Amino acid sequence: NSQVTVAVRVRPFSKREKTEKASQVVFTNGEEITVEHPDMKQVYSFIYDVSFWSFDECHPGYASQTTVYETLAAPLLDRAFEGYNTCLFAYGQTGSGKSYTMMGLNEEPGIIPRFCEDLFAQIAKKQTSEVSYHLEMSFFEVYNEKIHDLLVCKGENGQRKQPLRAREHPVSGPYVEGLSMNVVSSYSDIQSWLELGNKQRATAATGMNDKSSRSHSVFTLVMTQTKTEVVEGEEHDHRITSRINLVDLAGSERCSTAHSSGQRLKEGVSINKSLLTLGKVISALSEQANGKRVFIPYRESTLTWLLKESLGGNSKTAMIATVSPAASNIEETLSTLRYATQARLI
Amino acid sequence: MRECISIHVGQAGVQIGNACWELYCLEHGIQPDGQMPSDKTIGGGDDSFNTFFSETGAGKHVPRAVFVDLEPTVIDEVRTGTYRQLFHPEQLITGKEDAANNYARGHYTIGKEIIDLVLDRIRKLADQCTGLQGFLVFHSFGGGTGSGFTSLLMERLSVDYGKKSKLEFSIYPAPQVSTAVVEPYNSILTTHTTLEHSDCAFMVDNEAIYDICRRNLDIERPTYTNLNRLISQIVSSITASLRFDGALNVDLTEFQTNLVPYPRIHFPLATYAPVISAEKAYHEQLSVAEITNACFEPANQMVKCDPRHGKYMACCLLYRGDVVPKDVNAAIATIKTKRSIQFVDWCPTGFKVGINYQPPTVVPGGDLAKVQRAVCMLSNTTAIAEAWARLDHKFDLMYAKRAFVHWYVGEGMEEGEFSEAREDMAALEKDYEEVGVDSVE
Amino acid sequence: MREIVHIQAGQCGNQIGAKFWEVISDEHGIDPTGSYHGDSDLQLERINVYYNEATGNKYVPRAILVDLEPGTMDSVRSGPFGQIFRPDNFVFGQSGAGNNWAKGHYTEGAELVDSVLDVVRKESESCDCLQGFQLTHSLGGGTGSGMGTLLISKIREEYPDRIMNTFSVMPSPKVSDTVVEPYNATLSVHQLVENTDETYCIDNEALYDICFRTLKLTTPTYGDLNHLVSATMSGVTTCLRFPGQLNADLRKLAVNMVPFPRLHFFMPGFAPLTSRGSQQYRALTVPELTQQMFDSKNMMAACDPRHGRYLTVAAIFRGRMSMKEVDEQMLNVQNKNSSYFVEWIPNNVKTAVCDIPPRGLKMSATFIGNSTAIQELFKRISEQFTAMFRRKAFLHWYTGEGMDEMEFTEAESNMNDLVSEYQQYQDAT
Ligand SMILES: CC(=O)O[C@H]1C(=O)[C@@]2(C)[C@H]([C@H](OC(=O)c3ccccc3)[C@]3(O)C[C@H](OC(=O)[C@H](O)[C@@H](NC(=O)c4ccccc4)c4ccccc4)C(C)=C1C3(C)C)[C@]1(OC(C)=O)CO[C@@H]1C[C@@H]2O
Ligand SMILES: Nc1nc2c(ncn2[C@@H]2O[C@H](COP(=O)(O)OP(=O)(O)OP(=O)(O)O)[C@@H](O)[C@H]2O)c(=O)[nH]1
Ligand SMILES: Nc1ncnc2c1ncn2[C@@H]1O[C@H](COP(=O)(O)OP(=O)(O)NP(=O)(O)O)[C@@H](O)[C@H]1O
Ligand SMILES: Nc1nc2c(ncn2[C@@H]2O[C@H](COP(=O)(O)OP(=O)(O)O)[C@@H](O)[C@H]2O)c(=O)[nH]1
Ligand SMILES: [Mg+2]
Repeated sequence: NSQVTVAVRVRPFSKREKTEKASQVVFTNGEEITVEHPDMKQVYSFIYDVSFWSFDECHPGYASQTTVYETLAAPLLDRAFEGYNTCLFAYGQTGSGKSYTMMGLNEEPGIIPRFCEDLFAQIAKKQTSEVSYHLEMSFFEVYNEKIHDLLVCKGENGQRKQPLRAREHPVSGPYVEGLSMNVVSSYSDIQSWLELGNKQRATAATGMNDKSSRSHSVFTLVMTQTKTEVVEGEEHDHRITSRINLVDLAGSERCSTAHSSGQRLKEGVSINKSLLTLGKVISALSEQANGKRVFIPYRESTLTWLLKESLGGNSKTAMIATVSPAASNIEETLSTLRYATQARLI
Repeated sequence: MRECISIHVGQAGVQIGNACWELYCLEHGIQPDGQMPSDKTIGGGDDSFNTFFSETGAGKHVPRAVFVDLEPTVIDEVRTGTYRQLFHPEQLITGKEDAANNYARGHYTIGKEIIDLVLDRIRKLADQCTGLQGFLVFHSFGGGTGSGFTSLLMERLSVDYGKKSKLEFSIYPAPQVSTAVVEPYNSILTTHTTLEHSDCAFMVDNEAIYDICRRNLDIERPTYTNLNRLISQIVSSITASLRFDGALNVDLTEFQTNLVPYPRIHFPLATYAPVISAEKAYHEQLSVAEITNACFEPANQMVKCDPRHGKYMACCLLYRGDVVPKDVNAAIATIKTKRSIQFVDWCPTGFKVGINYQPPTVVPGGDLAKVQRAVCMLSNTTAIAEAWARLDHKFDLMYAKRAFVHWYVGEGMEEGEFSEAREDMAALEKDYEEVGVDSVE
Repeated sequence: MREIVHIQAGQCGNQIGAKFWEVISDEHGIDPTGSYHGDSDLQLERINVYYNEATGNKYVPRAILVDLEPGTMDSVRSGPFGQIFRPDNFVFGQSGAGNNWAKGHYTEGAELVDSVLDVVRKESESCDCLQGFQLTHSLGGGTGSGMGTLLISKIREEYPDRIMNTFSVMPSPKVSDTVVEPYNATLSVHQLVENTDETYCIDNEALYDICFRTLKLTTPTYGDLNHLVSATMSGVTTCLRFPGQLNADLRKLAVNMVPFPRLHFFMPGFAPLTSRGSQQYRALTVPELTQQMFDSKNMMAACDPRHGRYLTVAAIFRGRMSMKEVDEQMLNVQNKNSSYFVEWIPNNVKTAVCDIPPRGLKMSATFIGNSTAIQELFKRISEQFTAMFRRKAFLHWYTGEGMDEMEFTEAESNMNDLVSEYQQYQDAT
């Protein structure tokens, strides 16, 4: 009953690497993405529900930010007004195109802006006084299986990361106890709040990059829809709520190669264990789509537990994998593609 | 001089190591305290050969071997036993905790904190050598140390020493018998790392040796000692051409040129035919024509694979004792006449031979008989491709459900290290199908 | 030097431990004064796992006794092997729990956990390495259930990369001994499903049946029942403190027996039990133990595996024995009884052998099993729970100590969400 949609995007060569003469490794024949290197006798193929070829502007299948939205994220706002919940995952590795496909640039905007603007500018054509709309917004992170609010200011003292608790409400579903939920009227408010949040998000320096994310960041939008129908009296007799989760995940971080010790290793293991649970849950939702009695392991990791009511039932789930085409990044791209395959193995 | 360093990794490697050193001391005349009475008997003679032991001025003979475990239990029996005054007391134990059947704890987490100390003694051992040949690595697949620690060590030794023979003696997993639920993972992940770095990997299975100890020797309650004592003779046959004299010597650098066509297809087998009790030692001629035929029958392989489901690529034959070469040529002619024993079209020769004059030695307290002649056979077949599939098929099931993966991720691994290791073994299945194809031109 | 820290909470845990030390000291040779009076040398080589040195070659164990009332503590000290306990480790208080989980988890246990963590920290930093912990307690009261679970929650935060075993004594199906077993057990499963790595479910009706129709005892008192649990405890930790041809620590079994992180509730067992008259009519061999260890009349879980399937099993043997026998028999079990085993695990058996057996026998064995049949224990509690929770019967004694109804439904669902994780692996297709 629930439909998972995996989409995979390839970035184009950097300016730093178009001059350094990196060797292209990922190709496509339109449908399937193939990975080849001259050294190997073997070439691996990957067929996905959607491939967004962004390598060469002169392609007959180029995928700009106006296409990755219209093909993937736009059918998720079309479903939120029906009164059902949505999830959108962003997986990759540092240098893949995750923060460019999600948020974007000053004049080349990703999914969050093209989604929020298409939300607020799509209810202002059906905002009567009979039907109304209220939007609230939360933004938290999972770091070592511990929830943290990012929109709360620190002070002048020691550790100011206050851990919160995930409880299970009997009727609605799981929720965090003590999370700042803020009300929003425009896109600019979301922009200010997110800009305030991504400076508190956990980041450490590793061999891959100066600033690698070490936490699963979760951005929520709760939408209420109050309708007034005549039941012979006063009319307030309707409200259906819809939840929109957009989540930026962390990378796998092979701890074999990066000789990690201490908190990084710790962090690494945590992220590796969450990605293992998430993958399993995503692959247990696909079996239901075909049809089979199956059990979803939601209470194995906190992220899959907070989003139980946005992953199963009448809910739509999207997943954008990002991969680099360079030969220096070939064990990371392969791991990304192998992780995306098990999601959709229909 | 002709020198070899032995490394015993984990419980299996170390226990097999014990067996091997009890056999090495008796052939040469070394008492367990490291002394030789021949020093008094005849002056100026080499019996405790410098290939396996280093000498002092006090007339001691200290073995060129290193034992490593991660738990102190198995190596604390060598310090508190008969052979305590023989080994250099730097027997590496990383006590703290072992790998507990996890490849990851033997590779990175607990596998580190001890490898540098292992390679330091391996440098001190090689610097004492006046030109060494290679390394003998005894470990088992399936255990967390035998797989992980070995795969890490093999990769460092590939940088430090480089163009040296790295021969492995490993206990491969049985298809039915097993002592763990994670032998498939710990095998497929060891192969991915110990295939670009090994030079030859001799395999033995416990189930194959149980059936021998039952059928051939009439033992229906065998233990690991009666199992290690054959593994001792197989290593002694390989290592005899460096220690003892003979007509056709066969050094260690010859195997990898004889039995390894391609750099990924280097997984030969082993068998030791005259496995006889004292009661059936009589009623038997024990000639080359009987033994060599006994090395080619499935009921006397030390690995549980039917070679009639495949084709032999190469076969070394290392004879010990009173053996004339003509009796080998006639035997190989007979083996080539038969249609069951089938070879590739790209190897008509397919036979390397070595002969050494020194017969085996009978251990006191053994189930093996005294013999005037003994034979080994180190073969390369495609039938091994029917075992690597089984270990893969098991891997295909659990990893479908992602079982016993949390335990690996929890000690510094990825989900993609399994897919990358499982995809490398699906290529090694296609190569063994390529080599068996009829050639054309 | 692997080291175990042994906490013991409540009457059940304290009596079982008092019998367990009587058992281990016999295994190493220590007397009630703390002095070694043994015969062999292997008794002292690895004695660190359970004891610490003292002045005059005396050995003091790592016991952390806990109780909310002093009555059970006084009995251990005024007993046979009570002078082998550091008096600063009898951490207790007044104002008992009242068979109430709240009093032992929020009111009268929170004011004492900070004094148990002192002895934990002092007995753990005085240890070169540490394989983990192990607790003995009961999911039928408030002290063992409440003040035990909290200690686990507070040890995982401190020592997360170490083992937390728990030799728990679960409720019984037919006849109860407390009227608030369902609540006090569900609210502990809620804290033993997220914070532990090995949980060994023991039930007392199974031990009565063992004492009755396997041992032929007509007056089985609790000392005889703990004599059985002390045997299993001894068996899990035999290959750390003695040598063998195939060794198995705690983590080795946890890595074999736990496919998914939540299903770590096992059903233990011990062989041989021979009833003093059939001692001279039985053979001391491997198959005679393997047939007794897989029979449902010898397990301590009160759950028939024939109503379920094995996911993994373990066999810790003790004695000079052949490995071929073990491998062959454990293959025959899977071959003959494939319906009682899972298909997506090819080999469900883990084997271990130790060379030094229990002082009076030539061979001993110990059995651990992960079966779906464990759901029968939980599926019953949730049937009792919801029968008493629909009417809010005994709840004001829980809300009056600082709890909410939302903390009950939470515990009600997880357990159910655990049964579905077991019933997923029950039928063949
Ligand atoms: C002639 C002979 O073999 O005597 C046996 C004996 O006859 C039987 C009945 C013993 C006897 O067991 C019991 O009587 C008993 C009763 C209730 C609950 C548990 C045991 C025995 O008492 C028990 C005792 O076992 C031991 O001594 C072990 O060391 C045992 N520890 C203790 O008993 C012990 C308890 C408190 C203080 C000091 C030692 C042990 C078992 C497992 C792991 C570690 C230790 C033994 C061999 C016997 C007797 C004495 C008759 C058996 O017990 C065990 C665990 O081995 C029951 O079946 C076995 C073997 C025999 O059949
Ligand atoms: N022939 C033989 N096989 C053994 C022996 N000991 C263990 N094995 C086999 O080796 C495998 C288990 O490996 P171990 O050697 O116990 O593992 P390890 O390397 O110590 O690793 P961990 O204990 O997991 O850290 C099983 O297949 C055992 O049957 C032995 O003495 N002889
Ligand atoms: N389709 C595309 N077209 C043009 N440039 C692209 C495209 N996709 C990605 N890029 C480039 O990719 C860059 C992303 O680099 P960067 O800002 O470091 O991401 P990142 O932070 O390393 N990934 P992450 O840390 O996981 O959020 C941007 O500067 C873009 O110029
Ligand atoms: N096996 C065993 N069980 C016991 C013993 N004493 C109490 N119990 C069990 O423990 C449960 C009661 O728990 P209790 O020990 O009173 O909890 P506490 O008061 O908080 O410590 C009952 O189900 C009893 O069967 C004992 O000595 N041995
Ligand atoms: Mg070991």
